[PDB]
Amino acid sequence: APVERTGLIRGLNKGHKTTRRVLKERPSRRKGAQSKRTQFVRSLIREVAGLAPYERRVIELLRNGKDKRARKFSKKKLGTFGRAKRKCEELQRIIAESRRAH
Amino acid sequence: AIKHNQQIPNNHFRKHWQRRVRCHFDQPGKKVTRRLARRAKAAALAPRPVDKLRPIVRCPTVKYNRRTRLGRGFTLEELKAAGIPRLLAPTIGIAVDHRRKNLSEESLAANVQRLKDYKARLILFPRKSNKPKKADTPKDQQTAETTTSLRTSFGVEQPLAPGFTEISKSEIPAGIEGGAYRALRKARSDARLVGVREKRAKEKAEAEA
Amino acid sequence: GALKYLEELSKKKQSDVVRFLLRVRCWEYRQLNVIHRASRPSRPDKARRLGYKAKQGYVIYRVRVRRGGRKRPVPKGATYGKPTNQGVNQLKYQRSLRATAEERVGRRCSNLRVLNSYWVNQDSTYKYYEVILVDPNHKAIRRDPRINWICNPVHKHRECRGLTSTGKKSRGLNKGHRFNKTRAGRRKTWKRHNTLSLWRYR
Amino acid sequence: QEKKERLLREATAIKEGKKKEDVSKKPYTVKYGLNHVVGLIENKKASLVLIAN
RNA sequence: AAAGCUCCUUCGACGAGUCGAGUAGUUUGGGAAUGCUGCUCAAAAUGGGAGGUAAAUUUCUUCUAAAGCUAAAUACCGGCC
RNA sequence: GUUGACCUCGGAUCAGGUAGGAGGACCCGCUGAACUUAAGCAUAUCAAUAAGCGGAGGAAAAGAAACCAACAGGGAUUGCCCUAGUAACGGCGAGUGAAGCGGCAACAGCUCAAAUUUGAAAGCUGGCUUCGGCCCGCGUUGUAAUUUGGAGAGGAUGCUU
Ligand SMILES: [Mg+2]
Ligand SMILES: [Mg+2]
Ligand SMILES: [Mg+2]
Ligand SMILES: [Mg+2]
Ligand SMILES: [Mg+2]
Ligand SMILES: [Mg+2]
Ligand SMILES: [Mg+2]
Ligand SMILES: [Mg+2]
Ligand SMILES: [Mg+2]
Ligand SMILES: [Mg+2]
Ligand SMILES: [Mg+2]
Ligand SMILES: [Mg+2]
Ligand SMILES: [Mg+2]
Ligand SMILES: [Mg+2]
Ligand SMILES: [Mg+2]
Ligand SMILES: [Mg+2]
Ligand SMILES: [Mg+2]
Ligand SMILES: [Mg+2]
Ligand SMILES: [Mg+2]
Ligand SMILES: [Mg+2]
Ligand SMILES: [Mg+2]
Ligand SMILES: [Mg+2]
Ligand SMILES: [Mg+2]
Ligand SMILES: [Mg+2]
Ligand SMILES: [Mg+2]
Ligand SMILES: [Mg+2]
Ligand SMILES: [Mg+2]
Ligand SMILES: [Mg+2]
Ligand SMILES: [Mg+2]
Ligand SMILES: [Mg+2]
Ligand SMILES: [Mg+2]
Repeated sequence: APVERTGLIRGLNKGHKTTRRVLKERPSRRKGAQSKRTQFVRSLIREVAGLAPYERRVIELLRNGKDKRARKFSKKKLGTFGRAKRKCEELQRIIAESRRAH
Repeated sequence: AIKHNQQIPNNHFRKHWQRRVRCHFDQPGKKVTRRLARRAKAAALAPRPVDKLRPIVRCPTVKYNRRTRLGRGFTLEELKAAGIPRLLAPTIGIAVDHRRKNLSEESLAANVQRLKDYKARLILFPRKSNKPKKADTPKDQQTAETTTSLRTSFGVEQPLAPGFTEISKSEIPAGIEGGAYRALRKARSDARLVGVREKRAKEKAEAEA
Repeated sequence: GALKYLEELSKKKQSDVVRFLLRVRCWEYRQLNVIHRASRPSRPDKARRLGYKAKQGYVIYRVRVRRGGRKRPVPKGATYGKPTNQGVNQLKYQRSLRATAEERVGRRCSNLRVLNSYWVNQDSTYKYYEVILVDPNHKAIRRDPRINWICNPVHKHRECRGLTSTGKKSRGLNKGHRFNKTRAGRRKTWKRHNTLSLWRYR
Repeated sequence: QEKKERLLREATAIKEGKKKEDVSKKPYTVKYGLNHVVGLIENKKASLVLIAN
């Protein structure tokens, strides 16, 4: 029972009165969840393969440098603002782990 | 070249329309073919009904929202409530749809009853005559009058709600305090100003702090 | 197993390990013929994902194409037409380079059937592909029901009829409001919208 | 060829009245196969790995 | 030997020079760009696509792409009747 | 050194097989005009059509959702009636122009990649055979069983098939 409908149309919460129910979650909706089997593989390959040239330019510019430039440059490569934000956040993690470890 | 008071014409007849004209002189000939195919199919399925069972479904748009009709198949939750295995359903004339869900409880309850009484009316012949099994018909009531359409015998009983109802006086309810017409105007303007009102209230809390 | 890691490694085509390995292979190629047999697939994980199996009757071929854009073939530059369609230089072909690679292989091996193809390498003037073929007359193929559907006489030369994976992309074979004019066949629907139907009792 | 003798040996016992795994013992062999080996080391069951060059 | 149903703490692998973006030509009723193709750049894990006006911030609905198969209702007098 | 394997590349009138041509009314793709209309004419229109080229069948193609929707929610594909000469496009000129819902015809659903059989490649082409099987080869850079999101795996539990 998420929300109760008012019972008259043309309103903030319009609808027809009915008894809504909660239903079991379908397996098709588990697409994006992380798995411990795929996190293990993706971590090992990153160690073997290394980084890419465009990441190496951002990661250097992200530390001791501008932050607006790190997002203007990231958007121009990846192509969209949403992906640029996530990539900058992810690269910020690796530098935090690197220097602060030892 | 218009000459008099005319309606401006728009006749899409500038391509080579004559190459694609589909006259229908085989309307009665085709009908005979279908009737020969139906009775041939009914002969192959000797004791079985021709059609398959369908559930009750409501139309999806605000217009046509009132009426109901037949659907494609029963949801996996409807079959479970009536105690029918998933794999056995398609093989005894029941149609199953695996991509439909039961958001409400009115639709779920209506279909379960519509499917439960069908199970009581079913006669199930054994796979081998000499060795019957527990779920088979015990051969005593195998002889009875049967139906074959299953679309007229199991169609929608009534698609629309009753036209009117008659109730005694002094049972008539009282309307909304403001009135019916003004209740709509207030509800309309409340949704228009939901954003303006919300930020003004919120910024006041931060302004005083 | 190991095939999962190969999927992850092949995703990073800009890393130093992969980039070196692509540069050396592309030189090994381009010294052989344009079309030639391959002993075994060079991308075992990618081929496996598309239906390849390691049993008799399955073969792999590879081919390269010129990697450009179509130039209208006319005597000199004259077209003898209205100005709206007298351009010669910036026109484009309506089928992918992947499709042309599959089609030339089909003429070379006229007794086999094409299953799929995938990208292997590319250059400044070439793009390389590997094509999976199946023998429809082998006994080991007709015995297995997961693949013997291809032996039917309706799957003949489906390379140039537009029935492989890349053929379905070049056509608008998808559902939705976006693929309206080509959902069931572009030319079929144009006939439907342009026919004039008359019944007996008008 | 060795597998044939063991399989025939099992048939005589199962007809005689002795069930399987009563005439044979647990085998100890070297493992092989890329996918098979990769799984073994992920579970820390392997003790030594040899790789071709 | 093999198969079906009812319950659960926990697990639950899912397709890459692809999706997407910029630019060029063609095409569509598709209009700050509907589909297709060439070149340059090139992804992610509750992620990703779509929600018919370009953009940022915050919510919501709905499906699961980049591998494959399959009868009937439909077209046609060219071939044999 | 001798000798025996492995990988890649070849010879043969080697053993056994397979493709071309015709037809092309209907069907799946590529390529691609101008006459004509606008009372001239260049974007537009004729037209995503004629000619040219490649590939199939008795039907072909399509198809079990990265869909439609905004509802009290519909539920693979194809065709007919309606939506509709409508939303929209257009020297906004001449002209062009779909889709969802709704009634009916016909109805049917499925297997692969990504998991170690690991207490036993359990799988297959070919040759010989008295018909019971044997021999070489393919294959561990993965052939059967098991799983396909509707789930499923691993555990519980008593009946049934
Ligand atoms: Mg081989
Ligand atoms: Mg070219
Ligand atoms: Mg010309
Ligand atoms: Mg033009
Ligand atoms: Mg013109
Ligand atoms: Mg598809
Ligand atoms: Mg009239
Ligand atoms: Mg997928
Ligand atoms: Mg693309
Ligand atoms: Mg063109
Ligand atoms: Mg465009
Ligand atoms: Mg098909
Ligand atoms: Mg010979
Ligand atoms: Mg020969
Ligand atoms: Mg021919
Ligand atoms: Mg004319
Ligand atoms: Mg004129
Ligand atoms: Mg004139
Ligand atoms: Mg003139
Ligand atoms: Mg045009
Ligand atoms: Mg023609
Ligand atoms: Mg037919
Ligand atoms: Mg077909
Ligand atoms: Mg599915
Ligand atoms: Mg829905
Ligand atoms: Mg439908
Ligand atoms: Mg236009
Ligand atoms: Mg037109
Ligand atoms: Mg309909
Ligand atoms: Mg044999
Ligand atoms: Mg099972």
